[PDB]
Amino acid sequence: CRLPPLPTIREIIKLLRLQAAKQLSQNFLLDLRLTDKIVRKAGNLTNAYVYEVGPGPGGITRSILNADVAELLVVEKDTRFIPGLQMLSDAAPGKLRIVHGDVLTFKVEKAFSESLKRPWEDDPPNVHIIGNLPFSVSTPLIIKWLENISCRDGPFVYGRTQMT
Amino acid sequence: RELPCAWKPVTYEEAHAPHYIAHRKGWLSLHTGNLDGEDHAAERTVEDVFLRKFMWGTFPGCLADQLVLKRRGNQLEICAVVLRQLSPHKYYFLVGYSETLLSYFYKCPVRLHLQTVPSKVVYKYL
Amino acid sequence: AALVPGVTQVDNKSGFLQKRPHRQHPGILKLPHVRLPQALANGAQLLLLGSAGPTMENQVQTLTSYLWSRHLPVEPEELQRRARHLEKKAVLHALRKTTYHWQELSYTEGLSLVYMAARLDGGFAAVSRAFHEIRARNPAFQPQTLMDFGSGTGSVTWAAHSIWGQSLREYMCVDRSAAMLVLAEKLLKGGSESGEPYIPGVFFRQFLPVSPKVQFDVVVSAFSLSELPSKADRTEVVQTLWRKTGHFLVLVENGTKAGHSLLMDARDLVLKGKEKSPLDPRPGFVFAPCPHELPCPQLTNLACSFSQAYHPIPFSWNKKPKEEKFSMVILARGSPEEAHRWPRITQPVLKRPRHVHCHLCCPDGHMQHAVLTARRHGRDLYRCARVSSWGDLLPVLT
RNA sequence: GGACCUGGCGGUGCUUCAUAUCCCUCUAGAGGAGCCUGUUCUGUAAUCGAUAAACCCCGAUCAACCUCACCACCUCUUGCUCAGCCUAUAUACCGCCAUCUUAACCCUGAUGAAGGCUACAAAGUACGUUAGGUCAAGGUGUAGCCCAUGAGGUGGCAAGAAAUGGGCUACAUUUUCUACCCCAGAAAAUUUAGCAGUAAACUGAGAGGCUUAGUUGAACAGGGCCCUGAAGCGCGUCGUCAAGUCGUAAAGUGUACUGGAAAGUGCACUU
Ligand SMILES: C[S@@+](CC[C@H](N)C(=O)[O-])C[C@H]1O[C@@H](n2cnc3c(N)ncnc32)[C@H](O)[C@@H]1O
Ligand code: SF4
Ligand SMILES: [Mg+2]
Ligand SMILES: [Mg+2]
Ligand SMILES: [Mg+2]
Ligand SMILES: [Mg+2]
Ligand SMILES: [Mg+2]
Ligand SMILES: [Mg+2]
Repeated sequence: CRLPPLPTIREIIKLLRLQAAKQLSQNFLLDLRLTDKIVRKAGNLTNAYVYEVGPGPGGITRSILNADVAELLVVEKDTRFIPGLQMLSDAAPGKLRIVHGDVLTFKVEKAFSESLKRPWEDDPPNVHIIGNLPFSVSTPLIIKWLENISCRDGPFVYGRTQMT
Repeated sequence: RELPCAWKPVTYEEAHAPHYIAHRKGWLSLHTGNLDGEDHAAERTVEDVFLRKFMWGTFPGCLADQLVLKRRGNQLEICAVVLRQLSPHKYYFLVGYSETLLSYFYKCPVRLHLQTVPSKVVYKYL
Repeated sequence: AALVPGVTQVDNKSGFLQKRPHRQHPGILKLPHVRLPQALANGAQLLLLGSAGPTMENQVQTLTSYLWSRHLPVEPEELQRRARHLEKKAVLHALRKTTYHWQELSYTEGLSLVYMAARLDGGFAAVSRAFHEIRARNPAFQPQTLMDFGSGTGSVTWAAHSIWGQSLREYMCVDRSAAMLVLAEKLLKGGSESGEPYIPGVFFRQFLPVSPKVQFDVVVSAFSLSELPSKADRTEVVQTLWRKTGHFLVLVENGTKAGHSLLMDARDLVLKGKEKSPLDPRPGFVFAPCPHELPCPQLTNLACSFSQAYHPIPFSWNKKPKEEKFSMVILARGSPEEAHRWPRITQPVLKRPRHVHCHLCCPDGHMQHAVLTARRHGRDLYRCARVSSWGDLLPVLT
């Protein structure tokens, strides 16, 4: 599976129109090797449905697609990265489903089919969440999702979905 | 050696470059052929070539420097500069031999003017 | 000796002789005069608008002559061998006289502009002829991926676009010179620092990727290996490129003894596989211009080059059409398609009354100087030779 | 473990000016018409290809029923003369052009690595290279075919179309013709130079498109750079999974809390 090369920081500065390197207000993991490590630690993703948050440049996206996922739902807030993610989707047809919106309000409960819903007491329902978000957004997100587990709703309508 | 590691006595005639021929050096051969109106320049050139080859093969390792070939009327003077390594008897033999061969080969009174030197007169080192 | 009088006959497959004239015989690979895309020429002139005076003509001429007459770097063993003889017969001065002083060219901004102005059109023509070889002989090939080692101004990228733009989707351009990368980007963007690229999917890198996992459909190196400072660097680069080559490896150099020697070294290196257990086990053969894999019969004292006529970019000094003389070798993965491989005409064909001179590199590994005439060889083969030209294939069998 | 030293970045940017070539400005001319050439497409079995080899007998010239070249059919044979071809090769040499390369001494630091300047002066002095072009004002060889790469005969071949590149002619009223050599009468967009006796216009002499001698004689003449020159300041002194057959170019120190933590806030300190 041949995919486009990862964008270097030069192309990223050009893409965000900053024209310099000290004005990003953001840190990117542009090391496909550490992202390989993270996706390995997420478990066995073969034919899994991955809800990936905070896609960004797409190191995590490339790592996950390298694993034989079935559907990879991407939720990006910025529109300057949608072009790169569309190129990624075209390079790997049928696997990358990109969406625009906030992860704090996006409704994952309708995203995937209802044939994946396992019971709560059974094994985790083959649906995974992977996320490299800004730390200013991951804490409210985990509080919200902890409430969802307490109520057995939201991303956990499919069962005991695992998060990384 | 090594690639960036890279980055002989000579007499007067050898030292000075061709663009000094009328500035510092002279002309070895002197004749009227190349003057304006005169003829047979090519014949004189061919004669000069033969003289130089013959002399360099008849005095091997003796000529310290290049010949000077002068021509006045039908006379043909070879002024050569030789070393003091060969015996004078052999020099006299070769002078007589060369004079007679060149006189009968060019149908003119050729004459030869050895000047011996102790060793090559080195001008500089290049 | 692939032309025995009265024995060798034209190779009639697909019913060639019956359905189509001789001027279109399948070995005709000659390309019409090459014109650069208008976008490329306009970008070049726009980028050179800053300074295109009488100095630039002299600079272009000097750079062109320097590159054409440049030799391969002198290996240290060669210095030792020559120094031994010079001592046997001061020695350093004699070496300085009798050895070529090979220098690295540092392509800063000014030299990048001069190199563009001096070589863009020539490189485009040479690479276009090399690519037309593949296109003509394998029209089914639809590459999706191209890499260009030493992509100076993007001439390979533009030629590959002009030929396979309906399928190519990624152009990796490797060039350690930041000024040259900047110039290539400006050229792709219409000669303006800000704009929209004409070719989509071009990626620029300053370091050569070294990984056999990532493998390209076409890997090109045009006038790039002559800039490497040593045979060890050339060997490692060629090994890396062959490892990353998926279908075709196109090497192009100047049509000189130095370029031909460099290319034949690369050809031997690729053909004599040394890797014990490579990731890609497919063997390699010579798709063009060689009809064999045996040693070149012209590496002894001559060279082997091919000419492509082209129209230079209009400038204050470019008025008449020019000719680009280049050496090439295309190495393809797999095995030869069939056993009917045809002689290559490696020199201008001389047409004279009722006979034709062709210098052929035969499949058996030998050169043959053939004087083809109708009565001796056959009317059809004589007409095929009459219409053929330099760098074409002669369809002869048995 | 402590102290110190050399450094090296084949480095990175900027600053000011000398900044001439090169710019930019500025000045003066160079697109239409008719033919001839370059490229492309289309078309033919084929060449709208050439005249030490036609024609013409103003210049030039197109196809000429010249002749060579191409295409389709044939013929000749020991013949021209131990025949005949300009067919190749300078990718044979020579020649002619062109390309590229071409140490010692003396002091200082306690006699350590190490260092050595002040002018109203404080240790410093001494040829090769090339698958190059040229077989027309030139040679020395080598190869080819010899029922044909030789000699003839019968027909055909004589292209079409565009866009652009180039060349030759005439292109006027500040002109043209006569007399005169200047007071008469009749007619009707890129590019090339600039920089002065230059551009432009007009005459003569030569060797037989090239070399020399003259006459008349302009317009513009301001700003800034690339690049060496002259110096100055600063900066700067990469990462990762198993090493590359890896990727790439006001500020601080503590402590406490931190659930909108790519670090923030609170309290106390330092320069
Ligand atoms: C001058 S370009 C040759 C012309 C160019 N290929 C074209 O198509 O016109 C060759 C470039 O290769 C670069 N180069 C040399 N070694 C390299 C390497 N090992 N990796 C990447 N680039 C290299 C040099 O900097 C040089 O600029
Ligand atoms: S085509 Fe023949 S002469 Fe040319 S490089 Fe190949 S083997 Fe050598
Ligand atoms: Mg001829
Ligand atoms: Mg004709
Ligand atoms: Mg003839
Ligand atoms: Mg030659
Ligand atoms: Mg807080
Ligand atoms: Mg604090």
